[PDB]
Parts: sequence; structure tokens; C-alpha cells
Amino acid sequence: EPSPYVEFDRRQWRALRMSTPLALTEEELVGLRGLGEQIDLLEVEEVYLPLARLIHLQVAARQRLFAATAEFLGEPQQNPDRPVPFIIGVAGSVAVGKSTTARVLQALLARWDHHPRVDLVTTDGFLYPNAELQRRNLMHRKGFPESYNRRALMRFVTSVKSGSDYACAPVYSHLHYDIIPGAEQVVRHPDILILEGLNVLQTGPTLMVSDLFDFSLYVDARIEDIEQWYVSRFLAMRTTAFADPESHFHHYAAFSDSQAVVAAREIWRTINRPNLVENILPTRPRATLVLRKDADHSINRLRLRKL
Amino acid sequence: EPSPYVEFDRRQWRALRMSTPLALTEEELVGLRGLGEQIDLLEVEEVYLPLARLIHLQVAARQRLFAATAEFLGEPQQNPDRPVPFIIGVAGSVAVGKSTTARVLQALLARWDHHPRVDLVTTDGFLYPNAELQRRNLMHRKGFPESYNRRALMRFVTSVKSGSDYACAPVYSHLHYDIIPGAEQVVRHPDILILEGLNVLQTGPTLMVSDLFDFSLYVDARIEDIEQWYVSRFLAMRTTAFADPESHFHHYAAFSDSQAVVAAREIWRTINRPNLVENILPTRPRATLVLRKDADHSINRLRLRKL
Ligand SMILES: Nc1nc2c(ncn2[C@@H]2O[C@H](COP(=O)(O)OP(=O)(O)O)[C@@H](O)[C@H]2O)c(=O)[nH]1
Ligand SMILES: Nc1nc2c(ncn2[C@@H]2O[C@H](COP(=O)(O)OP(=O)(O)O)[C@@H](O)[C@H]2O)c(=O)[nH]1
Ligand SMILES: CC(C)(CO)[C@@H](O)C(=O)NCCC(=O)O
Ligand SMILES: CC(C)(CO)[C@@H](O)C(=O)NCCC(=O)O
Ligand SMILES: [Cl-]
Ligand SMILES: [Cl-]
Repeated sequence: EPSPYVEFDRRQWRALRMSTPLALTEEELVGLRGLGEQIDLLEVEEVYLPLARLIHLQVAARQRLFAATAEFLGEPQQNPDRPVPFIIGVAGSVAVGKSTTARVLQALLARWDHHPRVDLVTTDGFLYPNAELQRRNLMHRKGFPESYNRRALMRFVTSVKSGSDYACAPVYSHLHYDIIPGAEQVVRHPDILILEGLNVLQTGPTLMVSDLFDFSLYVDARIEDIEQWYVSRFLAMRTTAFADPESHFHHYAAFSDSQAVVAAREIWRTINRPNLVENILPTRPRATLVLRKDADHSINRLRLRKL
Repeated sequence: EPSPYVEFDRRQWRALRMSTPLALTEEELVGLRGLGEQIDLLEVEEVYLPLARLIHLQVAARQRLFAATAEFLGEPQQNPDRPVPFIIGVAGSVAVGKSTTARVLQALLARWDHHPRVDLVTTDGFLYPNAELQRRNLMHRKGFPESYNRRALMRFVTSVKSGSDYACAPVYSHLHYDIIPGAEQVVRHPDILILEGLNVLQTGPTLMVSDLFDFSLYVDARIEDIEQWYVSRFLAMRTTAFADPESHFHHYAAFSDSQAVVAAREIWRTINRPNLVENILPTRPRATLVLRKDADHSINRLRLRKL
């Protein structure tokens, strides 16, 4: 059977690095990794460097495509000191490390010849604020598609990709468990916009951000592994984030290893797992590149969309 | 508000024809038009010629894109006497003339310099045969997504776009109201494959043919107009197709103008309208170009996806 995909292992994949230079310290890599993420320079070299290359091959090529439409429309030539922004989506479960992957990718990409403006946005700030979620009865469905202002989100990316000079996104605080009053992220005609979130590859009766991506990643792992990473990160946060008296989950700091495992399993069981099964995992087939991770967080397989 | 779309009227649109030669007789145009379709050489010149141009601009450009992936993968160069096939989808309601649009487009495209192999396939032959539909309780939902062998359909297009030498599709008879035993359409590594059907722009938990399109059309009209075209074509078929004694709807031949209007309204009311509202119309936002038709079948507006 022919297939739109081709599978790789890490051997096959690292060969595709070719000449691509590594522009990252261990000290710089440190500052990009999230709690519980195990990435080192080797993983960057073998996994993230081929990837960065592929994307650069595609930016050039995907531009020829918009130029072709603008030529058809008898339009101005388009100054190359502001092309049409390349949009990259990053998806996958809570606790799977989307965050680290997107920051690493941003950093690699910004160290290209152009020195291109590479911005990074998470869909967190497009959550409805708590008071609106309370209203909609969705305080226990944060992360589900309906807990987002999808329209506001779509307006943002559309705004950016259509060549606007600036666009604003709201800002989410994990510590305070809500949207931050008055806070804005300002994206100014970047060259590349990475958009990171659970459900960014969703599709629907209306045009959505997944329709605007020129390239997508889905970070994947076995569901039980991800649960383990999630529970595990929950116990760890008892001495990082939960330890803050301002933390909306400061009550959790005091929990025993065992009470905390019970709490975290319950959250997984009722929110994050159902969302992964029902909404996120069904988006995996569309992703340009799936990064498969083994129980130790290691990316050891990849699935590339050839078609 | 910025928009992924740009609207045209026919004036704006016909300007975009530029130099593009017209290679069609009135006698050739005649043989491509379906019962009730009103297209003339003027419509071809003003509407179909810009369109054909846009597509040619895109074929070149979309090839640069697959070449970029193959370059990344360190693959052979790809002989230009067989690139990766350009796939065009054509969608819209029953009775809206998808058929005519796709045949016209095929004909225009095959009269390009390459003299390219342009094949045309409708999703009709991917219906389940009656006996299987009876089984699934779907004899009154022909045309709904679930009345198709979607997997078989996906296998077909995947097969073609992945460079296979040949792929087979089954064949549907309207006259006999069923799949034709033993009949095959054989598509042999075309340059361009046009895939025409109601639901070809649908999207879902699995990778679908809409994910393989490099360009799509959606032929649109006001729903009441389409009903009128449908009822109207039904009365007309009383002396064309229904007149055949072999016709599965030969009983309809004898109906009065008025009994027939009642029959056709009922079919619209119970099958074709619900499907248009529930499944087809929700796919319009993704289409590259929507062709809007006025009550006289005339394309007078267009919506192009810029993003
Ligand atoms: N303060 C706080 N931070 C959290 C919590 N959960 C996640 N985060 C932070 O949010 C970031 C996003 O985590 P998550 O949504 O699971 O996405 P991931 O990047 O795919 O692991 C992580 O780097 C965590 O540091 C939490 O419960 N409290
Ligand atoms: N024999 C027969 N042909 C039909 C019937 N309905 C549609 N057709 C043919 O099927 C072709 C497809 O029609 P339709 O499915 O409405 O698609 P359209 O091309 O968008 O109008 C048309 O050209 C008709 O000639 C029918 O009831 N009997
Ligand atoms: C992606 C976010 C930031 C939002 O869902 C996720 O990490 C989160 O906040 N989850 C918490 C789910 C809950 O406890 O309401
Ligand atoms: C697209 C097809 C050919 C199949 O739905 C359509 O024109 C059709 O056959 N409609 C008939 C619906 C019905 O009477 O069962
Ligand atoms: Cl999301
Ligand atoms: Cl279909």
C-alpha cells in the first residue's frame, strides 16, 4: 500500500542533518527546557537539526507559491524585507513537552542567515478568562476546544499572515490560573510565527488556524507515558511553582507523595486524558511531522508527511 | 478586518485572463455541458480562462514544494516526464453543475503546451453498491458521507498522487442506479487529476482526499435556486433519461408536470437538501475558489483563498 507518510528512526533521521551548523550552547539549551524535559545537545543535533533544515527548504518553496497567486492577481512584487510569514503549528497532549520543542525550534530558526524574526505564541492566552469559563460552565474543561476564543485566535493568525504590521494576543498566567488583566503580546510582522497549543491542528465547519499552517509538528508519546510525565511533574511542582504562596494550587504543596499522585491521576482522568483521546489524538494524522518519544522523553521515531 | 479571502465580480475576474488563448469550439463546449447547464464561450472566456491560468501558475509552484522535500530526503531528481500529479477537487450540491465545471476545466487544461494527461474522476463509483447500502440501511442517504467507501476513495487518490503507474476506480450507473459489475476506470499516472463529488472537501479524524488537494473548487448558488434547478431537471429528464425503459426511474416518465414537481421536492426535502446543509455547505470555507452562480446558472461572483 502507498502512503502519504514515510517513517524514520533516529539513525535514518540524523543522516538528513547534512552540513547544518549547530548554534546552541548547553547553557542556552538549559534555559529553553521545561520541568521534566530531558533534551540535550545530542537530541538537538540528531533530531532538531534535520528538522530545521527541512523547514528552510520549505520556506523558500512555500514563498514561490504565494508569489504565484500574487502574479496571477497582477500585484506588486513583494519586498523581500517582508514576505508572507511562515506559520508553524505545534500540537500534542498536556505534559508532552510541546513547550520545549517550540522554544528549541524558535532558537534554531532565529540563528539562520537572514537573522529572521521568529516569534512564538501559545494558545493559552486565548483561553476564556475564568469568569467567562465559569459563565459557560467550563471551569473543568480548560484545554478543551470550547474553552478557547477560537474566533479571537483565528483573527490573530490571519492578521499576522496577511501582512499586518502588528497584532496583539492576550496573556495567560499558570501561576494565577487566569488570563492576565491588561497584558498583551505584540507580534510585529515576523518572518516565522510558531503557534503552540493542544488543539491547533483541529479542523471544522469554519476556516481555522490549522488551515493557515505552512508546516506543523505533533509531539507524540504513548498515553501511559504521558500520564506518568504529568503525575511526575505534578509531584515535582510541589517545590517549584506550587510552593509560591500566590500559586492558585498552593494547597497542593503540602500533599504527600501519595496524596499528590491521587490528585494528579484524577485531573488526568477527568480533563487531560479525555481531551487527548477525543480532540488532540484525532488531529495527529494531519501533522507534517510527528515526533515520537519513548518513556524517557527521547525522540526515537519520526513520521513525515510526503503527501 | 483582514481576511484569508478576496472577493471578485466578473469584471474584476475577466481582467485576469491576460494573454490566455481560447482553445474550445462551440461544438466542443456543447458536448461538455450537462442537462440544464447554461454555459457559453463567453462564460468560458471570462471565468474559466483566468481560472485555468491561476492553476498553471500554481502547478509550477506546487512542484517546487515537493522537490524541496525530496531534496531534504536526499532523493533522486524526479524526471519531468512524470512529476507528482496535481490534484484538483470539485465540490458542491447535487444539481449545481459540478459536472460541467469539471469537464470544462479538464478540457481547457488538456490544451496546454505540455499536452498534459488530465484525468477526471467522480466519487460516484465509490458509492457502496445498492446491496451494501441496503445492508447498512442507507438506501435513502445516497450522497451522504457514510454512503461512500471513503477508505477505497482515499486509497485511490493516495495511489495516484504517490506516483503509481496505474490505479483503478469502480464505476457508477445513474441509469441503473447502482455500481456497474466489473466496470473499472483506469488512471495512469496523469499530470492532473480532477476529483469531482459532493463531499470531497470534507475533513475528519483521519487523513482524507481534501488533504491531498493542491487546489479545490466549490460551485455555489443560493439554496432555493439549486432546488429549482433540481426540480426543473427532474421534469426534463422525463423525456431524456427516465424515458429509457431500463431506467431505474422509468416510473417517473409518465408523471404530470405537477406530480413530478411533488416527487422532486420530496427527494430534495429528504436527501439532497439536508446533505447540502449538514455536510457540503460546511466545506465551502476551505475551497481555494468558490464560483458563485445566479439563478440563471451564470457565474457572477468569485471568492479566492489568498491565505
Ligand atoms: N505554574 C504552573 N505551571 C505549569 C503547570 N502546568 C504546566 N505548567 C507550565 O506550563 C508549561 C506548559 O505545560 P503543558 O501545558 O503541559 O505543555 P507541554 O509544553 O506540552 O508540556 C510547562 O512548561 C509548565 O512549566 C501548573 O500546574 N502550574
Ligand atoms: N440518468 C440519470 N442521470 C442523472 C440523474 N441525476 C443526475 N444525473 C446525471 O448525473 C450528472 C451529475 O449530476 P449531479 O449529481 O446533480 O451533479 P452536478 O454535476 O453538480 O449537477 C448530471 O450531469 C446528470 O446528467 C438521474 O436521476 N438519472
Ligand atoms: C495548555 C494549558 C496551559 C491550558 O489547558 C494546560 O497546561 C492547563 O492549564 N491545564 C490545566 C487543566 C486544568 O487543571 O484546568
Ligand atoms: C452524486 C450522485 C450521483 C450520488 O449521490 C447524485 O447525483 C445521486 O445519485 N443522487 C440521487 C439521490 C437518491 O435519489 O438516492
Ligand atoms: Cl489549542
Ligand atoms: Cl463525495
